[PDB]
Amino acid sequence: MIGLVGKKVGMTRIFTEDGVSIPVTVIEVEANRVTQVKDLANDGYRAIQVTTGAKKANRVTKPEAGHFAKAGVEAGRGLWEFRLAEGEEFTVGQSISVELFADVKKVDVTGTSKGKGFAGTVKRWNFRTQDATHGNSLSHRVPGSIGQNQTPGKVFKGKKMAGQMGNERVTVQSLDVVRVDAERNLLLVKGAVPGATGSDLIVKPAVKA
Amino acid sequence: MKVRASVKKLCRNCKIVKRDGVIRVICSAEPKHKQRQG
Amino acid sequence: SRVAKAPVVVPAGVDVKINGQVITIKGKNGELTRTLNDAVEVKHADNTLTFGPRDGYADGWAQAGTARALLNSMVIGVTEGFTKKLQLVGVGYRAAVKGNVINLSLGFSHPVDHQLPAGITAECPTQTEIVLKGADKQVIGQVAADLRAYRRPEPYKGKGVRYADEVVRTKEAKKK
Amino acid sequence: MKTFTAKPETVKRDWYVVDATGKTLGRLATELARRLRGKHKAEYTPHVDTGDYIIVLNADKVAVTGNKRTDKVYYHHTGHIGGIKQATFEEMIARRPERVIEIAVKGMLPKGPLGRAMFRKLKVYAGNEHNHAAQQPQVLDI
RNA sequence: GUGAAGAGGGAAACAACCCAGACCGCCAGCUAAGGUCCCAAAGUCAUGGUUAAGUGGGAAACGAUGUGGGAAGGCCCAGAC
RNA sequence: GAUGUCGGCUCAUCACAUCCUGGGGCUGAAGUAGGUCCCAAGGGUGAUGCUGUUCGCCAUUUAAAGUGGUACGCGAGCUGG
RNA sequence: GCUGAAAGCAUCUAAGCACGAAACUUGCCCCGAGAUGAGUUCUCCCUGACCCUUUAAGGGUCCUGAAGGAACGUUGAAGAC
Repeated sequence: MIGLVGKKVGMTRIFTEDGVSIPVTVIEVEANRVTQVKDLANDGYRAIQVTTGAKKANRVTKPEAGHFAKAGVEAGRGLWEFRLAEGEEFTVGQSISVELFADVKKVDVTGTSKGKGFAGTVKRWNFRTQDATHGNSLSHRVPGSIGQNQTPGKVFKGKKMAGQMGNERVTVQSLDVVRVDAERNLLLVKGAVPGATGSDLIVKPAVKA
Repeated sequence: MKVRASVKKLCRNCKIVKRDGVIRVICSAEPKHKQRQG
Repeated sequence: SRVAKAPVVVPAGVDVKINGQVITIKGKNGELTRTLNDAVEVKHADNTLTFGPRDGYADGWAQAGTARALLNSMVIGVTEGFTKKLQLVGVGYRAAVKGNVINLSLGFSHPVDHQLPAGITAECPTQTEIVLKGADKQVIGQVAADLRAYRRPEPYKGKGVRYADEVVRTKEAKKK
Repeated sequence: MKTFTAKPETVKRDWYVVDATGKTLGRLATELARRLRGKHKAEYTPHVDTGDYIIVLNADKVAVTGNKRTDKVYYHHTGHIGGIKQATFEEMIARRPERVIEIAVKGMLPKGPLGRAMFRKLKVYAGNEHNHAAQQPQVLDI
């Protein structure tokens, strides 16, 4: 079933009457406007393309402006597609807002995790460090061996090594929906979601449930 | 089931059958007479 | 081969359709049909059918015998059908038919419900008997086997679903 | 005098459409390969592609003898150490029916850039509808 | 006997195995061992059989109503299995 | 005219003759728990006292604490008992 | 296991039809059209003259310079560059 695009506002807590503190992520879900509808006849698959937010009129290019003008919607900060289930049907220019999640109870949140930059093996793959003392010679956080010997004679593909960590697409599944707040355009989910404050999140009803 | 290189009729109620390229002995009187060759 | 030598007698009220390989039988019990092997002659004659091999088909006699047996079972199918009887042995074991579904209480923590296929009907005279009726011999045998598989007769008291005409052959543990 | 050599800029190639339903896989792939390479032309030259374009229809109806429909296995390795993957002939026909014909013919074609250029002229389809009516392919019986 | 101190062709590759001993040139022909569906030159050759495991294309004692050929015995229309 | 050795550490990867979990046949299988064989390599598969030890013996765990190959895997990665 | 002959019977198998495991293919997550087999969809931009010969997917001059991009600057929960 289709999802929505919001932004990570931050984290807080919700106190319940029986004395439980729920950590929540606050997701601001403004209305998403349908910009294009794909169908089997023309595109080969069924999907809707949406936009949300706002963009500076002098910062939106002529091709994007023309694409928005065909749908008759104001420019947003991006475009996202959601695949369409069999029963679902939408029309170009229609607004979809946060009460879509009114009775969902579990969501799948996708965002871009924070970038850690170039990371060593100890941090990136939880490699164990070698001895801090007892003779160790300049080899305290180094990876150790990386292969066997003549018989393979190479390093195997997929070897765990140091490199870029984070700053990639991550999904967290089956988060409790704590509060759907229609007139505030707020979605409150329980737990942490990928990304930094102010980043874009895609929220979808949980597929595993 | 006995899995053996040499399967044989252990009594008179035992029957040698070939099921999908496997010589098997199915007895109708004693369950511990079941054999497959392999 | 030789089983195939004996023709199958068509009684009155049952008629035969032959389309080369696919043959259909009609009767008071319903529609039975199958496609025979590519290596068997079937020929309707005076109230009988006869079976024989083609040419250039090795082991056409074995297929002829198989086809003869299947057709003979079809004939007894559309007339008076076939019946299978099951017995439930063991304390608390019970059965009941609700239309197309048999409900079995076989000592599990969950109910057991079996969905009968198209041409099979069931009825329980008592709560520990099951009687199946149908035209297809293979299908009724398959249904009886499926019912038996839920709780196979165990060899120490004979408890479980079993065919009415079945010998269980229990045993003792060590002594006493 | 020197023997004739085909000139790549003056070779004339025709379009043929073959129907694969019921044909034995290898015995069809052999004829396909020899006509893709050009060995049927008297102008055959080993270093220039003088073959024809072939359209193959009904790739999922190709036939194998014996027990190969469930016993012929297609191996390939992904490049990772886990690596080795396999699919039977039935599984390949169910997933990508075109590739059984494609890899049979590719195995029967010469190796190197010319062999790949030759393979480029084979067009395999699962149905019996192709998109190359503008090329006016002639019917070929194999 | 060959290699060593011998190239060429075959055995996928493969001193020492099979065929065969390179004076030089030829965009001529016949053969050897090995081959003749495609990679890859030449039989999708002809006739008669066998095999159904991809046997062919790795492995023994031993095991089995897997089939094809002999060769001879029983039991049987007074009725055999 | 040099292919660094046992053990530890770090990092592994494959085989299956399977230690655990999964499926099944037989049992001298009532149940619980076992014995034995067949299928199965997806994942998992201890911390210590002693000793340079691998191993082993002990002490406590664990669903289990598998067997092997990889220059007795790994010193242009560490140690150097 | 069902039905079932070869082999009047038996037989899960030869024809035919059911079940059946963490293994296999999917289902879940991520990369992914340099998939040279380089795919698809939507939107935006540019519709002026002349000259030469070697004649053609030819060159050269004048006018023109779009949509976009880059560069520079202020920077970032992006980053070795």
